[PDB]
Formats: sequence, C-alpha cells, structure tokens
Amino acid sequence: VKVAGITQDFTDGTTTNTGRGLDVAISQNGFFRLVDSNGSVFYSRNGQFK
Amino acid sequence: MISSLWIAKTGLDAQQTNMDVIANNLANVSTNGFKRQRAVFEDLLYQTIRQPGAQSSEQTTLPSGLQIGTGVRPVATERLHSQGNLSQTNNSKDVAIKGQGFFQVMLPDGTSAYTRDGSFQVDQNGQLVTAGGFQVQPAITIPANALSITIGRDGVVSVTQQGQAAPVQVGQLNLTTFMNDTGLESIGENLYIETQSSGAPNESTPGLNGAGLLYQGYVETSNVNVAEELVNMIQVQRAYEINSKAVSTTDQMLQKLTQL
Amino acid sequence: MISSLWIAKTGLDAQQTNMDVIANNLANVSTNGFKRQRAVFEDLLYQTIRQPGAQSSEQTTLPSGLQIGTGVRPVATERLHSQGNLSQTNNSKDVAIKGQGFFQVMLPDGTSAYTRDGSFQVDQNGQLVTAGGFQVQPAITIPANALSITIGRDGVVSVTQQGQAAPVQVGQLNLTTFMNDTGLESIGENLYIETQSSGAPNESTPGLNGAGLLYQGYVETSNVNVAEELVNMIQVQRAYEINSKAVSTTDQMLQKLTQL
Amino acid sequence: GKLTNGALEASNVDLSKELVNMIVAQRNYQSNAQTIKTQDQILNTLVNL
Repeated sequence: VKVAGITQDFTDGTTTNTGRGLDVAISQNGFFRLVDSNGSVFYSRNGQFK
Repeated sequence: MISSLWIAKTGLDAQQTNMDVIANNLANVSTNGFKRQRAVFEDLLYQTIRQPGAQSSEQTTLPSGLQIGTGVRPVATERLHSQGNLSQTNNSKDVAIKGQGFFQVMLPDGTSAYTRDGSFQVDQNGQLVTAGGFQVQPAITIPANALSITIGRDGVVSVTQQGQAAPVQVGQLNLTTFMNDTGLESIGENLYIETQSSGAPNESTPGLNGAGLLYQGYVETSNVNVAEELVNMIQVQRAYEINSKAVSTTDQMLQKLTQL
Repeated sequence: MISSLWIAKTGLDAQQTNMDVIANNLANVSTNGFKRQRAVFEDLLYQTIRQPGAQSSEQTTLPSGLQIGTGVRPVATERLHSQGNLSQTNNSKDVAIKGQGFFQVMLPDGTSAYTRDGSFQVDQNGQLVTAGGFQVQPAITIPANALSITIGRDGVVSVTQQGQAAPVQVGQLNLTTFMNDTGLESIGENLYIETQSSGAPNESTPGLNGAGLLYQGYVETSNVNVAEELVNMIQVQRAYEINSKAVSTTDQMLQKLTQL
Repeated sequence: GKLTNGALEASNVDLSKELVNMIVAQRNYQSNAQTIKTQDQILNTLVNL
C-alpha cells in the first residue's frame, strides 16, 4: 500500500464568543493574510490578534 | 532431482503465493475502493505410466491405472468484486458508488483508466481530479467563485455561485461498466485499465441500464474481512509447514540412499 | 577456500554490518539531535567465463553469458537528516532547530565543529558552551547578574538585568548550512566536522537564506523510528541465518568431497 | 465569508470519531503485525530444514 496523500478537512468549525474586541472569526471561506520577518506571505484562519 | 522434491517445491511456491495474497489484502485494509484478491490453483501434469482403461486382456480392462501426478500451479488471482461498506465522512468532494460501475479517468499518456475511488480533489485550474492528480472525464470544471458543490444521484454536478438562488450545472458524471469486471488490469494507484477479457467499456448514466448510483459525502471502503484473513493465515502457515516437512522427508530419504 | 564460501562469508559480514547499524540506531534513541544511519550495499565483481554477447558462430551472438558473481560490499552509511519531534523542556538555555542549519562550536584543537544539539550551558566564565564544554561560536557572553535569557527566533540573545527596563543584547547565534548535509564526518559527542564532500560552510542568520529558525525551550529528539528497526532486526536475523545455512551447505559439500 | 467580531473559530476535531478510528487503526496494525509474525514462523520453519 502507498499513502496517496494527507488532506485537511476545510469545514467551518465552532464559533465561540471570547469577549475580546481583537479576535475575528471567519465564517464560510476566507483566509487572513500575514507577512513574517522574512517577507514571505502566509495565510491563517486563527483570528487571535494582538 | 527427484520427483517428490519438485512436487513439494511447487507446493511451497503455491502456499507462498497464498500468503502473498493474504498479506497484500491485509495491508490494504483501509484503502478506499479496494477489491480483495483470491488465488486459485490447479493440478499439474499427470504421468500416465499404466494407462487408465488400458486393455490388459482381450476382455478385461484395467480400472484407474497408475496415474502419478505432478505438483500444483496457480491459475490466477481474481478480484472479488463486491460492494464495500459506505462511510459518511461528510465532504462535498467525496462520492461513493452503489452499484457496479466505474469512474473514467484520463491518464497523462492519453489513454483512459477506470477507478472506483471517489475521493476527488480540485486542481489549480478548477478541474475535478483523482487524489493522484489524474483528471476525471468527461471533464467537470469548477469555477473559482464556488460556494457549494452538489453531486446528485444521477451524476449531475452543480455549483451555486454567490447570491444566486439557482444552481449552475457544470457537467455530468458518467459511469463505465464492463462485461467482466475481473478481467481488468490493475495498474496501481487504485486504477484499472481495460483488457480484452473485460469486453468493451460501456458508458452509462447512473440509474439507467445498469450503472450504479452515486451518493455524495460517502466513501466506499474495502471489502477485506480481517477475521477470514486471520483464519486463512493460520491454515496457509500449517500447509506451508507440512509441505516443508515433506521436503525434509525427501531429503532424509535421499541421504540414506547416497550413504549406502 | 572455495568461491561459494567466500561469497557467503561476504554476505555474513554485510548482514553483521547491517545489524551493527541497527544497534547503533537503537542505542541513540534518547540522544538529542541524532540522525539515524542506513547502510547501502553493492554487488561485488563478476567472474566472466563466457563473455555475454561474444560471437559464437559467424553470425549468431551468445546472449547473457556465464556471469558468475562474487558477494556483496557495503558502499556507505547515510544519515537521514530529517526534522525530529520537538520536545518542550521549558528551559531558557535549550534551543531547537526548525530547519536544516547547524550550530558552530570550537574544539580545543582550534578547528571548528558543527552540532545540531541545543542543550547549552554556561561555564564559569559566563560563555555559552555545549554540554561537552565546547565553546559555541561566534561567541555569546552572558553577564553575571542575569535574571532571564531570551533567545529569539532569529538568534538574538538578550539578557534582562535588574533595574534596567530594556533588555540587553549579548550576542547573535548563527547557523551554518552545507550544500551536502550527509557528507559531514561524525567525530562523536554529537559533533560533525566538514569534509570536502560536505561542500563549504555557509554561515547565515536563522530566517535568512535557508537556515532554519531557533525555538527556545525546545529540544530536537532523534528521528529514530523504533518499529521499523524491530522489523529490520527480524529481517536481518533471518537473512543472517540463511547465509549461515549457505555456509553449512558449502561445508557439507566439501566434507563429502574429502572422503571421496 | 463575513467577519464576526469578538468570536474565535474553534477547531473541527470530533473526539468520538477520533477514538473509534484509533480503535480500528490499532486492530489493523495488530493484524499486520500478525501476518508479519506468520511470514517469519514460515521462514524459520524453512530454515530449520
């Protein structure tokens, strides 16, 4: 047998209230766009911002 | 060098083939759309010596003459085409077949293979492809601005765009059926190609003259049964050990003779 | 003394080398930043007898002549330079690598060695040293009255002093990368030295070029997978027994020769 | 999709499915180990000839 690949279940998860004004939840499709110290472009669903 | 040695050297090889089939079946117990194998064996030569039914006297025949036989050979390993249990893994891109049909997929060299695996992905250009990156047929493109993909029981693929209350049809998925499903040649990666023993590829729509039904959000698991493979291992191991004991007995017999 | 005996003797030696490699991999499970070894073999020379392709008649060539071969020899032992699992020890001095870089240390000989181990200590002089006491170039001195050490993801080392609201930078940890990582010569004590097959040491900061990042409070565990080693041990034991059986068969044939 | 302020998107890992998959994977791994052990007891028997 051969492992064809490893996928990721991109379904919308739980939305949980936190009470902080700087957390954002993305319903449906969408990715937050980030840049690191090097300058590469990354994408993330975690809305815990500071 | 002696007859019993060759016969028990064929017995060993046949039992090793049986163990190979069992181990391959057990290794692929989790691959989706898998069909397990079964090895079949047949008798080798039968040396005539005294012919059975030979006319010994002018009125008396010899019943069941001295028919010394040779070992065993395997005809082939045949695929047990049965419906594997469907699993609800709740993704819009997983589709499972309910009948006896196959998906058609276009190989990079221009030829067409046939697969029953329903785990489909979307490439960068928007086409439906197999998880190995092979594009499905007769090509079902998916727009970038897609909100939901709906594949019905008839194979119709629909895409709902933003803010529009009506779905957009982007293609029609068809199933290929064969006269003989066993004769297909497996090329790996859950792909089968057509062979002359499998007749010709009959394309059909899912629900008509014999193609199966497609269920969205479902994956067809393998039909391998673990307990039966365990019991078959226990019996193949014993048979292999007993044939090896026959080899050893022949070896001991040849020792005394030479020593004489 | 006979060709088959030499061939079997070479096979035994190769399997023993494989067993030593497996034992070395097993002994270094708990070592930090250890890369497992794998041995590669090659088949030895061939006694020619009849040359394959030699013109037998005026027009017909001889296909696949009598190429009787000798045993086997191991070419190389290659490391698997793959990112091992990171373990949180919550220590201010332990550093872990995320990419494919190496720490540069100074041996007391005067030459430079390279290590992937990150468990660092401070000596009585306040410098950063490896657990074997080797001083970690390009050299970080930690002051006496330190309250906490912060090593950033890019390698900046800062010390928070009492009464100072701002951290004080005391150095910059750098990573060396090689064009060929497997060519390094291991001298023991978790140290690799540069050879001519390991390219040239390219020094860079963690983040720039291709060097990996530094994680504080983490240690890189060895990449040794154990179950694979157990299966390899079973295979090695059986192959060694088979080669020993070949030796025994050759010995028996020689014994039956002598008496003649 | 739309942004909801003051809320975080939690993970989508269901624990029950993970546990049952762990059980079935353990059983499959044990079956493969069993056939590995059988192939050896066959090789050992052949060797002891």
